[PDB]
Amino acid sequence: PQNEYIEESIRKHGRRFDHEERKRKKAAREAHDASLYAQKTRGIKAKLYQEKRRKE
Amino acid sequence: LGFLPRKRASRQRGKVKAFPKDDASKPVHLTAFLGYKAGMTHIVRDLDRPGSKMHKREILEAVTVIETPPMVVVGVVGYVETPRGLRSLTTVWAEHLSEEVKRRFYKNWFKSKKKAFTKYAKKYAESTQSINRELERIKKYCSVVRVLAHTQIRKTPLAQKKAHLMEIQVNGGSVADKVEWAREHFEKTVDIKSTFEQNEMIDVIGVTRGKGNAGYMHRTQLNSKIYRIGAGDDAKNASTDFDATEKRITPMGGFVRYGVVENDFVMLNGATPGPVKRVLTLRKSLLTHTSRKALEPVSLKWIDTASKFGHGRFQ
Amino acid sequence: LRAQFENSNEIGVFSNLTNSYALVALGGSENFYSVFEAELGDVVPVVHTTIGGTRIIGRLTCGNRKGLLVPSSTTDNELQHLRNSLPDPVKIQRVDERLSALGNIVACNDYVALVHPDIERETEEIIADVLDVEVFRQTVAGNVLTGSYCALSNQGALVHPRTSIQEQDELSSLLQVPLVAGTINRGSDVIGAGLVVNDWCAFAGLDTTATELAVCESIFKL
Amino acid sequence: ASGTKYRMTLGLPVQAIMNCADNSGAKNLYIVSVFGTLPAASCGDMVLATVKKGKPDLRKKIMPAIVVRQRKAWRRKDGVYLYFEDNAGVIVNPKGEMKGSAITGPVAKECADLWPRIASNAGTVV
Amino acid sequence: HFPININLTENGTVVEIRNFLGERITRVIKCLPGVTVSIILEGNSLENVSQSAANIKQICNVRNKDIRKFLDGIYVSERGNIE
Amino acid sequence: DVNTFLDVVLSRTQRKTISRIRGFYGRKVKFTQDTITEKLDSILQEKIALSQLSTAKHLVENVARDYIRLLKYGDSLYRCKQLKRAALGRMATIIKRQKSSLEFLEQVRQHLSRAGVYNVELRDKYILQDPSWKYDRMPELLDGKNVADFV
Amino acid sequence: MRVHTCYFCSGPVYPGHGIMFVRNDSKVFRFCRSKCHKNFKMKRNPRKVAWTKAYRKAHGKEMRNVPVRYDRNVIATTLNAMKRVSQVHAKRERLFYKKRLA
RNA sequence: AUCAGAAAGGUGUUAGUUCAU
RNA sequence: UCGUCGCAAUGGUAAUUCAACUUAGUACGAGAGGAACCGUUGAUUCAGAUCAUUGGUAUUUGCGGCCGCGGAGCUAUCAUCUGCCGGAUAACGGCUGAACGCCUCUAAGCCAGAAUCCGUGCCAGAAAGCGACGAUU
RNA sequence: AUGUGGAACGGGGUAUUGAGAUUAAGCCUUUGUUCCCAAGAUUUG
Repeated sequence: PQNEYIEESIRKHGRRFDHEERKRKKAAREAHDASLYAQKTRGIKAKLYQEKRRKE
Repeated sequence: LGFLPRKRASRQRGKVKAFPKDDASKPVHLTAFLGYKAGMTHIVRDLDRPGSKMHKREILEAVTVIETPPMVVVGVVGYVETPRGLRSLTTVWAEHLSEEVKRRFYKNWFKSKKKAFTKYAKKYAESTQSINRELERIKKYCSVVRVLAHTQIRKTPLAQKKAHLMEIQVNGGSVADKVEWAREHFEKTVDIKSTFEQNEMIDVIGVTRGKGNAGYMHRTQLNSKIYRIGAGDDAKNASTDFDATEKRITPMGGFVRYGVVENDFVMLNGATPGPVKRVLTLRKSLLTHTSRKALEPVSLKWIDTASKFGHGRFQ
Repeated sequence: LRAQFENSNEIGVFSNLTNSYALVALGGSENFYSVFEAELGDVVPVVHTTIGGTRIIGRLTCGNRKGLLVPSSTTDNELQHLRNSLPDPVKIQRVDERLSALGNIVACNDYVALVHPDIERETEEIIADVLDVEVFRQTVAGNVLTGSYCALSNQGALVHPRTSIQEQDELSSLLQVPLVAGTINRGSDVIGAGLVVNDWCAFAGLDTTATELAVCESIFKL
Repeated sequence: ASGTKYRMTLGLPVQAIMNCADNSGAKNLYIVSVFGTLPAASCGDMVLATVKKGKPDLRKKIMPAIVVRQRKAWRRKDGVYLYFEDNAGVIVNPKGEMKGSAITGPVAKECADLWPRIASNAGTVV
Repeated sequence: HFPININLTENGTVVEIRNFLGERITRVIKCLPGVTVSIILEGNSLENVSQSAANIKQICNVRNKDIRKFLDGIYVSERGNIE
Repeated sequence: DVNTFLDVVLSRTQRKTISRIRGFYGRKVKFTQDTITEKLDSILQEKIALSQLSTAKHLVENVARDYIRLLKYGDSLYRCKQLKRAALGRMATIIKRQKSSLEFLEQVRQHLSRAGVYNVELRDKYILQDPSWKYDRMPELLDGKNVADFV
Repeated sequence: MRVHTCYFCSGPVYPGHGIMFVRNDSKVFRFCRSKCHKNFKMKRNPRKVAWTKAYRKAHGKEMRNVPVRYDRNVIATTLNAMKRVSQVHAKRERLFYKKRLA
């Protein structure tokens, strides 16, 4: 619609029931995903991923 | 590469490399049939297909007519499955053997002494204990049952005097139930009318006709639905109930390379491999499709009996 | 009454709405027929009779409430079946109209089933007799086939906007009912094809021009 | 246009003079650049056609031509390829509606079904 | 906007979901053995209930739809002991 | 993002991967500059300081393109790589120009954010005295005859 | 279904066979065979062809659009009328067979 | 080792060391 | 020995590339434009066929007057046409569940999910595979 | 390899061409006719 339609709809109706739970689950799995992705990284993307991890 | 290499068919009569899966719950029934393709004719049938562009409209399409006389069960074959494959444990033939089957069994019908299976027929008449023991073993040990039957070559107007005998696997019921059904149907004629209701899609297997110095290759067309399975005795086999007009399915002046068909015949839409007067095998499809075309009933409106030979003008 | 013919808006072409029995066709848009059913279809029986084996019965047969004028190509027995299939007041007879789309040719108006200007007098007379409503030669929207180019009904024979005021009046006098010039079927010259005008209620196309839909109702006083 | 696509004869083929049956001031309409271009347009399929005869503005400028009839043999309801009187292509607008006032000559039923305006134009449908 | 119709068959062993965001294709999910669904699902196997809930959530999933905008779907509210 | 676009350009060069190799290295750098220019054009499709930053990015891209031309002239693999690194160094300056541009681009983005089987027939609904006979297959084509025509 | 009459050969026309032609004056012409179509395309006079039935009739060598209620009996009655006409046609054919010999 | 075997990273282990509580 | 009918180790491999309408002319969307899935309409490509339908070709080289054509048969994106199956899972996202009393696509497990793969179907058949079976100089 | 035996013709039917002729040759069929033959050798336990 106009302005923040998504924000207005969320305030009027409500957010997802499991939005917080999914975010918490994703955040917990982030530590496992980062190590797994680095281990499974291959090719030029592996060098880029390693460089990004080293820089961070 | 699917058809490569292109080689001539090793068998004049089409052999089905596979059969539909048998169900114990379903009743014992046949799954294949043999017929001789008489020719192809143009017929008009109403297309009662919902959602089609020409729904409730009559369409002129090619119909392939193959004579399907009743087949007499010569005997039964008991194949026992093994880890190395399907092993034929034994085969039992009826006491009475047809002359055409005996003629087919020998390369020299006139020169033969007709001694084929003479001892077996004599032994069966002398003592049926071995046959019962063999039948019991098949019903108790064999896992695959195939019924051997010979086509009515003499009834059909074919120069060949040898019946196109073939073995068809039995699908339905238990091994004992199949054995009992085979024993009941032993030395008995089985018509295609009981096997096929002419309201389903089946597969036709046949050898293509060569075209001189490309052809003579076995093919198995699928998604073929029988349009009309008529009986030669009935005069209304080729005539629909829409306008009566009883007539023979044969074209005026005789069918092209076939002559006149007098036994039971089945007409299905579409073309099939092989020329006229060629043996073809019709069997139920192994895989069942619930398509509208395969489920909608087929009702012929007009059947053209015009002279296929030459340029016919009168039906 | 706006009624889109599925993807298109040619409700009148598919079904010649007729206060006695709307001349619907086999394969015609269900939504267009159902919306026509809601408007006057209870009074105007929408029998899905494919006139001449065509999904556009309204284009093929001049389905007036006094009767439906099927084309000359349509079989007499098929018309006899179609006339029997439709209500007795709306008789679907095989008018000897040279146009295979006789209903497109002949303005399917219940009061007078105004025939196409290109349609011959014998074709017009046959269209008049088959539809039991007078068939005068009329060219709606500059198109000889007024039946598709004019939303014809006893209440109103609304012409397409392409038709002049005199041309709409000419189609009006030919169909013996008012003819408001409204271009049905998405603004096209096909008023009658887009809009299924019936005496009980002049249906139209949902995807068609809103002004034409109003013109069809205004001509039919609906 | 409308109608079910099929392997049927096309009245308005590309580089073919589909006569502009619709009364747009054009007698004929040759498809220099047929719309949706064996590029061809069936009976009622609006192919952009430059007027071969009649209107000069439509001439040498591809304008949609909803084929009134297909001169080539077109499969009928029975599937029998039936050849109409002519390959006349009634002039249609860019939206597919018949640009011409009234289609003349033989207008096949496919032309009427493809475009309701062509059906309106088809004063003598054949 | 379009309510989702849920149908239970075979004492809740089969669940049919219709009109899910307007979808005209009904999704059929077979419940795990020992679990009955009436949506509250009760059973003697916690893993079977969890797997069935995941399958129901997977069935009622929006594809190529905005998660933030379109909040329609099926989510587990709570899970505990029957007794 | 601008860095993602540069990474995408680098990824395209990686996907693609003496004098001929030197030209390929220059072409890859030029293609990366072309992709950066395409990204700048897309940003323009999606002004003032932003245009100046885009012009600054284009100027740095031209420097990278000049280094790309130097890469082609650098037939030696090390020479081609050295000039390619100079293009990357020029691309770094483009990223510095993009840094201000992306902030303006991010603000612009924030401002923008703020069934087929149906058959019918009137014969079923026939009002005939013999509607059942109407639905029934009356004599129509006796082996293709005119039985229906007679009716 | 309707069995049309050939324009040249004056014979019955069945679906799938024959050729149908449409003229500018909304005239429909049917050819029984390719030779009849070729004769029609050659502007051959039907009365000038010995094999044509039109010449046989016009040489001394030979002798309902109203709709109704849809009844299968009406179609059967019409078919019976066609059978009666066929018997009369057979009598006419008998005259045609003898007169053509003369 | 899910490429065994005969620069580095690892929600990779193996043994662990040191420091914190 | 002559065979007759079957089995399948093994390989090739098949259907293929895209669509639209219906669906719904609606979920989304202020509305308009336009939802997954359903069937239909197809466009293909390839393969399988056949000459019924369609055109020609055509040694009925047959006919009627070298021409005017040609039956049969052949041929076809010149014709009429017919035309695959579920899994394993990839990418991908999971659920539950340790390490990390929880959590945690995962280390246990349970999964979902690809024109891919494997199966499956078709084709051929180990010339140096097999079975049943007849007669038996 | 002695009988619907087959193979040949005689044909008919059949279409062609435009009623006639060729008329199955990869159009059909034959209560028609006769010919040949209860084969000629070979292979093989």
